[PDB]
Amino acid sequence: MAESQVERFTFQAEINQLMSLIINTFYSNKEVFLRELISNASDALDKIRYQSLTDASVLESKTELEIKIIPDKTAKTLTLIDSGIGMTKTDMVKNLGTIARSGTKNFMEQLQSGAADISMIGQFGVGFYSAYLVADTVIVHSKNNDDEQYVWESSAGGEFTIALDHTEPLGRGTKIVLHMKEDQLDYLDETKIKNLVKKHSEFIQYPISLLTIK
Ligand SMILES: [Mg+2]
Repeated sequence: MAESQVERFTFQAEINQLMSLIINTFYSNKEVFLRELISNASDALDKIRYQSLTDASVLESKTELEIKIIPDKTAKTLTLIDSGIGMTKTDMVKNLGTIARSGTKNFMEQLQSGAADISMIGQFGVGFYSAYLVADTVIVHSKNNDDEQYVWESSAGGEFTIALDHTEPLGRGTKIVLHMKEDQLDYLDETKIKNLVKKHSEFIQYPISLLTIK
């Protein structure tokens, strides 16, 4: 019998409102979700790479600096794995929903008015939540050199959980798994996702591997 300690957290009020707005509103073009996944991976890779310039030992946990993208139609998931800096448990708590972001209120105001559209979400410091444009549930597995591997999960509804993760060790970095909404499954089509990755990785300075499940 397996045992797991799970901790529940509540999203900061405006983040919760943003998630509701992202989930319960129609958006014609949701491609920004992929831009934001890749950008977060690139930022995490930069962070560990620059740390390695001043402390080479930080790469011992995983020498490669790369991104892997895995569309899986049977599972109805899109997965993106980076070997960036990773998040400790408290990093997840602080960065993935409990702490207010300066731009959340202003973004929602500009969405409501028409001053901004959904593609601009990254400019407002809340890009991560774009995953909920296309996914019902988001699962974030992460391993930072300073902590054990943890998994964050949320289907929105105002809460998320974090638990120790005993699934496939990452060595270092982050694996984000999007459980795709029925009406967004086209994003798992081989040519569609290949093109989207090309389009949204033009200036990315790390190798990307894109799988297709036969
Ligand atoms: Mg980001």
